[PDB]
Amino acid sequence: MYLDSAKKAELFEKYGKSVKDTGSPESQIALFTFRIAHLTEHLRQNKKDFATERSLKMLVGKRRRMLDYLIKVDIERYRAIIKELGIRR
Amino acid sequence: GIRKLKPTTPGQRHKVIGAFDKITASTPEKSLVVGKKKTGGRNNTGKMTMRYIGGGHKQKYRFIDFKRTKDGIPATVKTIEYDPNRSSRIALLYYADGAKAYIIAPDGLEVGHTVMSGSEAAPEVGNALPLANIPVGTIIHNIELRPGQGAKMVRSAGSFAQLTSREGTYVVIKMPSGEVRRILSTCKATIGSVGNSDHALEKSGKAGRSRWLGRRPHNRGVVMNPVDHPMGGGEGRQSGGHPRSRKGLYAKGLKTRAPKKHSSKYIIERRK
RNA sequence: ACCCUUGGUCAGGUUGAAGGUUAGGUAACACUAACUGGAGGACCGAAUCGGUAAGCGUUGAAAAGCUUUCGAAUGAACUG
RNA sequence: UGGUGACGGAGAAGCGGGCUCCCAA
RNA sequence: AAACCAGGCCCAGGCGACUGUUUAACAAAAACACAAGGCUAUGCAAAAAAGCAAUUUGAGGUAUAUAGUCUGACACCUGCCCGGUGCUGGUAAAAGCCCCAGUAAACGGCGCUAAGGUAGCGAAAUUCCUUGUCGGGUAAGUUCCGACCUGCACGAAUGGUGUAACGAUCUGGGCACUGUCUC
RNA sequence: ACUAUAGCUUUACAUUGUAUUGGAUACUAACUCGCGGGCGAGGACACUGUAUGGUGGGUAGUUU
RNA sequence: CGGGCUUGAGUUCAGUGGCGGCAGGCGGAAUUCGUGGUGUAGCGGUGAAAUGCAUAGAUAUCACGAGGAACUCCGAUGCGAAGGCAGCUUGCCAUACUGCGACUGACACUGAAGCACGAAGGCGUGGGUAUCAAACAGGAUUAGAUACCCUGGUAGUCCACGCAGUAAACGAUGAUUACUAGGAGUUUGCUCAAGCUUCACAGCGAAAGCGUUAAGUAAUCCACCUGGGGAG
RNA sequence: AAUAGGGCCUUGUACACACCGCCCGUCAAGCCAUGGGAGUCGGGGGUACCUGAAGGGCGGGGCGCACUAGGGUAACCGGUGACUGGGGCUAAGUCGUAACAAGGUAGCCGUACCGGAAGGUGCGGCUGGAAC
Ligand SMILES: [K+]
Ligand SMILES: [K+]
Ligand SMILES: [K+]
Ligand SMILES: [K+]
Ligand SMILES: [K+]
Ligand SMILES: [K+]
Ligand SMILES: [K+]
Ligand SMILES: [K+]
Ligand SMILES: [K+]
Ligand SMILES: [K+]
Ligand SMILES: [Mg+2]
Ligand SMILES: [Mg+2]
Ligand SMILES: [Mg+2]
Ligand SMILES: [Mg+2]
Ligand SMILES: [Mg+2]
Ligand SMILES: [Mg+2]
Ligand SMILES: [Mg+2]
Ligand SMILES: [Mg+2]
Ligand SMILES: [Mg+2]
Ligand SMILES: [Mg+2]
Ligand SMILES: [Mg+2]
Ligand SMILES: [Mg+2]
Ligand SMILES: [Mg+2]
Ligand SMILES: [Mg+2]
Ligand code: NA
Ligand code: NA
Repeated sequence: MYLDSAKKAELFEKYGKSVKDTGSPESQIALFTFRIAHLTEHLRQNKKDFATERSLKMLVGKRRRMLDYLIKVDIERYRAIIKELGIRR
Repeated sequence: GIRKLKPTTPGQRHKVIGAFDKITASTPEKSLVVGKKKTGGRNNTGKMTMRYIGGGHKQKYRFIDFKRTKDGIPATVKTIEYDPNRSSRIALLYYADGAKAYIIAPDGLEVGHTVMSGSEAAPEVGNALPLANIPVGTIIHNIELRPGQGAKMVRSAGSFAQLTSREGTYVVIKMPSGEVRRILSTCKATIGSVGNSDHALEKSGKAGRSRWLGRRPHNRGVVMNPVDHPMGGGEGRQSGGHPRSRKGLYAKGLKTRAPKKHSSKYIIERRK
């Protein structure tokens, strides 16, 4: 991905309390979703980047684990974040 | 790209046709088409000199610009088009002066591109340059043999040649057949290979498609009588002896190039 | 007999390819479901083209036919 | 000097034709 | 189903993939074609085909193209031989010929030669002897099906062996049904 | 099978000329081809005529 | 079940990497073929020979033209989940290690089914085809040689896409966490911490041996074994 | 007169009456168990259809439900069959020598091709190998 410091700071500012919220849910989720989208667009052109494919699968698992933690915590934040980003497919 | 037909019919089980993915227009330019009259392989005396020709779909002729004379005037690619007369696709060019033309569409040519001809033209795809201006090692098609006569050499779908070295007033070109030969530096060629390289993958599937394409069935010589063919005759199946034509021309190794032709001085290596 | 140019014809019924849409499913493809769609030297069968089998005819109605049966019938079709 | 003339096949739809699709263009 | 109209069905083989074509007037087929595969020629006034020629076809096509020839969908495959015959090479006022080299999806061969038949089939559209022998079906089977292998005289692109679907093809057995027959 | 022969092919002469260290090279002017309505590419080769040697069931007349 | 905490886990930032993956370009040596100079009695091979190439002109040697494959020295070390990864350069990715006085708050471990990757050889379609080389052919040795040696030689070896899912795929040693002695080297980050390999306390073991990278002490989950053939 | 094999070490071993060792495979012989096949003969249950007792139900009859009986297709469980292929054990008759030592071409794993037979060769991997 581009993964610029500006892009990361903007993502954190949009998702979570203040820019400094770098390591919270609903922001790790957004970062993982952005990276997953960029990795899908990269794998569309590079069909033999199996290491990148494996890393994408690991990122998907990480996002699933964070979503499960949100499940254990409540359901309103779960519904809000999936409605915002677009998850279930 | 090609499309395979599902085996709902015995005449469709083995059919593979093109996908027509690069074609952008369905009807031809009216000012560049004329009705075409078919020969049944018959010459001006009315006697058939070439066999297995006749019938097929009615066709119109597209005037293809094989000379590329308008040097320095840029042209834009309008449409990619089907041509019933040749294996490759054609491309409609609009010039800045209002002239319209057809060229053989190279691989990787899209609608909206700009092409040029002449010594000033850049060595990009679709441009037509004299061979003295084409950097050594590039892929070319539509190669002239004499300056100003028009493209004759590399024209079929997918085919290409390579300019491998230049020696004075001549250049060395490797041909699709594997021949290596000298061509004058004043002759023109178009950069790139011919498009529609998937033409060779198509399978007709049935006899009717050959009938549509305008071919008539071919009879083997061994199943004729001796009065019709040297290989004919016998009771039961017989091998026919050494294979040869109706006039007895040997068909398994006899060379037929004239062995005094002046063009042999311009051939470096032979493969035909 | 074959070819060239220019015209015309093919009742009715059946089957249900590509494709499309909407569901689920995917990281995206993939991949299942329903409806739609109407392809094919596809099927049954008149006109029509052809001529399988049997019977009749053999100074015949006819110098090659008739009756019944049978093949093809959107195509490598038939026809002016 | 430029346009019309000018053109395929199959199928929806309108006693009491546009149109859709297809390739063989 | 009310008349007229209006599929007989099943089991098992040979051949050819299939739809098509053919001996007008005794042969519709297993013959021809076919989609597809191989080899060979051809660099463009192409090779090739008609024509005395001019000229035309090829084709206004350019090696993913054209022409000659054999095989003939598809699946698994396609063995050994260049000795012989073809083919490619290195006299009038030099070609050839010899010799040597290559070529078998060239013709052809596969019993002391050049090499001695690989896989797969086999009493076969090929087996004379012959109604070969064993089994199955019948009360009884010179035909049919399955095996056996002294294959008179199979054999791998004049292709070998299979193969779903298809056939007014050839061939064997059942059910239905009946003046084919007892008559 | 015998004898011819169309076609293909070899060389000599003609078309057909000029220079240099003869048989090679080179030249352009005969001759051939392309473009435009002279220029480019070849070139004494190629093509064609006469003669000559090969090949020639493609074709013909015959014999057996 | 309802709250807290930061030590585990993760996110951010900075520094340090790297034969990690994919893709596009660039290279010299050697070697193969074709065409031409010089030149002529052999070359090649072996334990010894022969089959083979060569006076209708070899080996060698000087050039021009057309190509394919592999990356000497560095080079033993490093990276990757494993299989594996080595000419030069660029682009796009992934990932690791160390730390912060930045964040969130147990979000963790393992994992039957499933999914993905997975050496070589092999299969299908299209390219290409220099070397080597199964099968095949010839020459030798042997009683024989269906081999070992020599000369040829087709698939394959190379590229793209798709199948296939195997290995002494081995450290013959599953993953995670915590703890427990010393010597000899080595790489990176700076005397310290990661990693990399051999002698070696306690302990373990049938022994060979392992020994902070355990085969020691303990806890969690998964996989597997129950005499040898028959028989994967 | 003329003329200049045996011990001591280190190693590997599938041998131990000890290399004159031990073992591998093929073909021919004899017993036993289990495979595959044109076909042929049975048994138990099942879905449909056609008939259908007694006893009750509804409407002296009529119509229901199912115990059977009948045909046919489908399963499963079983026998037999022209012919055709593994394995075990006992004999060991024949043919070679593949492995155990660097076993006389180091061995083994995967894979492909090819051979009377153990096997040979090509490509990659391992040391459960020498020797350098
Ligand atoms: K034919
Ligand atoms: K003849
Ligand atoms: K009529
Ligand atoms: K028969
Ligand atoms: K055949
Ligand atoms: K053969
Ligand atoms: K130790
Ligand atoms: K041995
Ligand atoms: K050995
Ligand atoms: K390994
Ligand atoms: Mg005939
Ligand atoms: Mg015959
Ligand atoms: Mg039809
Ligand atoms: Mg009719
Ligand atoms: Mg019909
Ligand atoms: Mg037929
Ligand atoms: Mg027919
Ligand atoms: Mg007739
Ligand atoms: Mg008839
Ligand atoms: Mg044939
Ligand atoms: Mg009979
Ligand atoms: Mg004659
Ligand atoms: Mg006479
Ligand atoms: Mg014996
Ligand atoms: Na013969
Ligand atoms: Na009947």
